[PDB]
Amino acid sequence: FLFYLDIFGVIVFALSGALMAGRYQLDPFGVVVLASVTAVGGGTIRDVILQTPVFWVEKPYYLYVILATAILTIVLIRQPKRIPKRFLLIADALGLALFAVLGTQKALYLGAPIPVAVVLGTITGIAGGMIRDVLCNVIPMILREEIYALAAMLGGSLFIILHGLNWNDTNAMIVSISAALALRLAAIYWHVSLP
Amino acid sequence: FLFYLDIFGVIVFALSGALMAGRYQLDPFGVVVLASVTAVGGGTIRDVILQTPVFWVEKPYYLYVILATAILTIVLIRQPKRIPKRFLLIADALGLALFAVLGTQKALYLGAPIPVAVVLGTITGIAGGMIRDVLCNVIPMILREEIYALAAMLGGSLFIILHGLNWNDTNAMIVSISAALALRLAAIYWHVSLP
Amino acid sequence: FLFYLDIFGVIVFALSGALMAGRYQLDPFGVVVLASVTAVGGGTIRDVILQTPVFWVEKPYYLYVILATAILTIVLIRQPKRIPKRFLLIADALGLALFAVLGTQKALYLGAPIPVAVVLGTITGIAGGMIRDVLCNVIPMILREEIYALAAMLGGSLFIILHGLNWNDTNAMIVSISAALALRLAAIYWHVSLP
Repeated sequence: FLFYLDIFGVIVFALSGALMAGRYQLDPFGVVVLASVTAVGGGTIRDVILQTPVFWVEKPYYLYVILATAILTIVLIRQPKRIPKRFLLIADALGLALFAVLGTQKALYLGAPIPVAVVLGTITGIAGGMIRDVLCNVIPMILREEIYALAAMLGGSLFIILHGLNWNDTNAMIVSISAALALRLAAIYWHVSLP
Repeated sequence: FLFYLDIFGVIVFALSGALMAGRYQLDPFGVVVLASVTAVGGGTIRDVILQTPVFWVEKPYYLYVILATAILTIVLIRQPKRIPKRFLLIADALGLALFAVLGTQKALYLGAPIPVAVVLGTITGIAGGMIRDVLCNVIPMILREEIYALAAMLGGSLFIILHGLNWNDTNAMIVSISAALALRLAAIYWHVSLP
Repeated sequence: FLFYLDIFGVIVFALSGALMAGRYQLDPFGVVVLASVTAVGGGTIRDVILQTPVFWVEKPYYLYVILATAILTIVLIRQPKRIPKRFLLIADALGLALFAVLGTQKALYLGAPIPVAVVLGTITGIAGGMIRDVLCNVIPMILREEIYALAAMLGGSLFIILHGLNWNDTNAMIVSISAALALRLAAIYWHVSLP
């Protein structure tokens, strides 16, 4: 289960970085770099702060997952410059809800306290997109009007509450990922903003 | 003593990040993120390079300190968009002088050599503001005309000299923080620049 | 041999950062900061991810090497604002080819797998320039039309192939650095781009 959620979150963040590079008409190598930065960005910061081995260093198959996602994005998509902005936000939304819960879960079971685990979950979910946006000189997600970081904090905090209610990790994460994803997708499809 | 200087430097850097978010009319969650990035930014890089536990991971009360400073900045201040720029510089100035000395002191007593300890002190003082400025697409402090990094290098180097003269840490840091703060505040109140 | 290649790559990356600061007419302290960020940027990320001591923390003479390169750039060059852009690219090109091979070699002999070692080599070669470019609000190298990251991936991958063919490290790195440097210099002197 966890094995499949990590790969899916990595493919998803690599897809958002690969699409972002397609807007700039970059060559395939620039696409792989921008896709790799978004895929591992939040995870590397999370593992380093936790003093634990980095996930793609400990398991090199993540790198082949990123390269495969970037290469498929290059060949399967004709004109990436005219790609709609909704597909980029939906991509960043999936990895945001996933890694916000997985990051909190991984930190909690590594000994991190409750508030530290939630913070490390939000870092895993938003840091990869923040580095991607500053490299392309684009306004980061947290500075836009739509709800963003609230969805990340919601996923990690809901996992802690369900974990405290003695739910198993599988049911606690599924509800936490769905609640974080529903709030972010609603803020994208309906442009919901907070004052 | 050290316990109170760390909290004050964290409140101060969190205040500068919270005020910066107020200029962009961000929601409370975007304010907490930008305040947290500035508060822990330099400290996290310092502890990671030192291969020591991160301060807010080892002591979660720093996170509650950041959240309390960010929330108070949201409710106690009416219109943050029209806030004067002097209060932002004074905020960044306090955390700059504090963490430049505390970072050097923490590194030196963890086994870091003299030049490494001073470099780690300047990193602790300026890195948090650098990440805050690039996220908001604002020119970083080091690229502006007023004296900035010199005040950081001055605080850490003065601590080493006073420590070599067999001053206790309390008196060595108080003079080092004041000398670094006086130079930066003078460069803000009188716009002093270096050719 | 390795001792001389590390110093040369550090001097070279510190030179590119010092020249970049000269365009903005920064004071000497802002020059040292920007030169230090470019010199250690890729190396610090490489060592941190590898859970190994940072090179300039373990050996403080790198810091004196950076400060000496930055100071010499300040005094030996009259007008740095009118410095040609070719000298900046050639500077970043030398450190790119060097650290892409040295980073892969250092990671491989520290236990990192083949794909992890190559990724860590490319990170060591491009991360320092990426941080330098975003601080100055300049378009990063990977977003430009000329060949860049391909030269970094080429140096690290060629080292692995020659290492697999039972070449000693000295001959494997010399060919790997030259092949990566020739591709990048050709893309600078002739403005070669990839579609």
